[PDB]
Amino acid sequence: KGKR
Amino acid sequence: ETTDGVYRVMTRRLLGSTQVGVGVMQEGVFHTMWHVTKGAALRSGEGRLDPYWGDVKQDLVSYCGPWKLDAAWDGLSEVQLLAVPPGERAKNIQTLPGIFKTKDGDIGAVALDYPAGTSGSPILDKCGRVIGLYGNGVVIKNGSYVSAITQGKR
Amino acid sequence: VDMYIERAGDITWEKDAEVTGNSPRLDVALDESGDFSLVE
Repeated sequence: KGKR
Repeated sequence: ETTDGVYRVMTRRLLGSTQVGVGVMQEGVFHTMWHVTKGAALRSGEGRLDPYWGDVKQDLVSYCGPWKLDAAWDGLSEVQLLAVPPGERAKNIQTLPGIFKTKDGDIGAVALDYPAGTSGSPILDKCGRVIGLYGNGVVIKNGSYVSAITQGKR
Repeated sequence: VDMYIERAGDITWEKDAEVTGNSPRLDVALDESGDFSLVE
């Protein structure tokens, strides 16, 4: 993820 | 200004731009994940798109009209993420979803990991219909990512 | 803040695509603010  | 297709969602102040997400234009309505825009208005060329419907619990928002994406994962078949990562052209990645088991039922989920600004990229069935949007999920023990296939109701 | 959209392509299934990723079976919870969390 770079949870969203 | 609202031609069908997949779009990047960008922000800019006085300097360069940042890709914060992605969304789908279908039937004159723009569809993205709530966390991308926080439900704020969008510019499209010289036009303004105003929020119309949304639901923070689903992490979804639509602009210009009600949610139009009605296709559902069939609970069986492979799907494709049409990933639109920051600074990269759209690419299709095929996968067999896993499952988020919740108290309220099962949700398909894809174990595919992309930068945060890929949020809102569409997940497709074999007919090319959008069965949900990528980017709301969990991080499992090893640090990798699993996204729900998040779909609204038309 | 100027938040704006720009077209990035057509929405089309790709024939003979690369297949990757596993198919995890996870127990999760969804809170009223839209956060998913693993049930521990």
